[PDB]
Amino acid sequence: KLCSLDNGDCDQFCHEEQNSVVCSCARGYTLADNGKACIPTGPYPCGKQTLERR
Amino acid sequence: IVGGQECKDGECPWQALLINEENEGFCGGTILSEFYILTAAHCLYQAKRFKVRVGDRNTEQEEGGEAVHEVEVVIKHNRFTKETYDFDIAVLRLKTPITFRMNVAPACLPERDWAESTLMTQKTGIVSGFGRTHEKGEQSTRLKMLEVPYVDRNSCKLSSSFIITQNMFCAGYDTKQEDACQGDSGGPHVTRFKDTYFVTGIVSWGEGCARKGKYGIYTKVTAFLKWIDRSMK
Ligand SMILES: C[N+](C)(C)CCCN1C(=O)[C@@H]2[C@H](C1=O)[C@H](c1cc(-c3ccc(Cl)s3)on1)N1CCC[C@@H]21
Ligand SMILES: [Ca+2]
Ligand code: NA
Repeated sequence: KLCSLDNGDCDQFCHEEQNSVVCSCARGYTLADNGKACIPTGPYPCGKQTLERR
Repeated sequence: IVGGQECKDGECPWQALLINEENEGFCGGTILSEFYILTAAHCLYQAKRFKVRVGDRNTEQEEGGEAVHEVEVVIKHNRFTKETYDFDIAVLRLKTPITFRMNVAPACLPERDWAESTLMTQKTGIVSGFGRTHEKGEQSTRLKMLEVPYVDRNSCKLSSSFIITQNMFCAGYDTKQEDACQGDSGGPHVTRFKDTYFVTGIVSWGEGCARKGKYGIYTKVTAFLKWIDRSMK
């Protein structure tokens, strides 16, 4: 599996290992249990437009 | 910003504005965290003293969500060179923390290798600011954004009267009349990846604005990701 196809299915960072991809996330996010998605830990995570009025 | 469009509500929340001795914007910045702003080192020489405004979209309207923050520490790159604008990067630590809210949120710092393989290889990034709306024009009272294509380094160098170092990259258009401009410098160049925006550049310089055969020149943030992390402690 490769980061060059669909970013290894990672929401954010993808890195290749020998025979796999590993996903990771920016500060303020936690990698989901599925190992792919990045879940914000707060209401103003980095890099997200502020579109939901709180 | 020449061309482009006004930033819609909530769409440019990482934009900061450096304001000189009179509450007037002269450069942009990017919010990195509650305490840190990213800007260009050259902006530090454009005003004796300055403060940082966040949350602003219209400089002639006190909307209510804006805040001004004083600067506690200036961290300039120790290799910044005024003649070439090489190493054109600085971080500001604020005296008081930003409260994230509508129109006020940080942009993400990417991991370097992934930024190089995945962000810098995108077709476009986005640049934003309150700068001039044409080369010899006035600053915009409204925050603008603009999608700018990445421009290959070879074409970048040939086009330029000035050296393009490996701490710089080109973005924008050959002849299409859209670019950043004076007053945008220091502000964000971000690249979208699955609805998350990552810092990829700092608006640095150009020869005029939106000139035929010239591009916008940006500080290459991937070269400085380790430097930024150290500067933020
Ligand atoms: C760094 N060096 C190699 C010496 C080139 C400096 C060019 N310089 C100048 O000579 C200044 C300033 C500006 O960059 C400004 C300017 C241009 C821009 C940008 C255009 C595209 C950008 Cl991306 S930033 O931001 N400020 N220009 C418009 C009015 C004056 C002139
Ligand atoms: Ca305002
Ligand atoms: Na051009």
